[PDB]
Amino acid sequence: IKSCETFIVACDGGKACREVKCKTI
Repeated sequence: IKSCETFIVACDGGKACREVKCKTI
C-alpha cells in the first residue's frame, strides 16, 4: 500500500493551494 497526503503552499505567491503527494510506506 502507498501513502498520500496534501499540503498548503503559496501557489499564487500568497494563496491557498492543495498540492497532493504520494510516498512509499
